Amino acid sequence: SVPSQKTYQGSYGFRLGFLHSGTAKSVTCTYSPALNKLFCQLAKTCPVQLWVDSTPPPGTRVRAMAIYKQSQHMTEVVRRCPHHERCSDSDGLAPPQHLIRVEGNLRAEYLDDRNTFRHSVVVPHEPPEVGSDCTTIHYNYMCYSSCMGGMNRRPILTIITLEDSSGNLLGRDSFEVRVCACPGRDRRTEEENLRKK
Ligand SMILES: [Zn+2]
Repeated sequence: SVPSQKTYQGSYGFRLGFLHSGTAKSVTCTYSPALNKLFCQLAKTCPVQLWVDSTPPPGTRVRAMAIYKQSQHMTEVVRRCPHHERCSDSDGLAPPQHLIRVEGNLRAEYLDDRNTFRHSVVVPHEPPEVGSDCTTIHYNYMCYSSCMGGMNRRPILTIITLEDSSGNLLGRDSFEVRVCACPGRDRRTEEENLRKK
């Protein structure tokens, strides 16, 4: 009833990486290592790097799923709010209820789990291109953390799982996400709150 969030590099040394985008007021996506928390604007590109020590087999996939971070909300499916699920902003592939989309990957598949009702988006894992040391998935988050009737100010985590062709676990990593109007200011504020604490 609750997806695991335990970090697990597995046999391939799987882990995420994030760009260093800074905290200017204009920044649209920024990652705080101190908080393990991505701050992003609504529906903007969030680059998430996938790092491995060795190449996983053909047919490996990479799944993203959101859960509520607070234990008392963890059994509730994270979904878009009653406004955004009805705003007809379909990309033609993502169901309108799904918070997390993958940008620019026609092989993305969106799952409504028939048992847990949780949403996820999964893409094939690809080896890095020539001259690159990792691959990158571009995610979009389609509601604000503050959306009433949806996340409703509750923090979420994104869990990224590396899976084999059957969906079995090969690796797992995760990060908190805040979807907000001013990620740069919010990252600065939360890092300051962490330093003061
Ligand atoms: Zn919303």
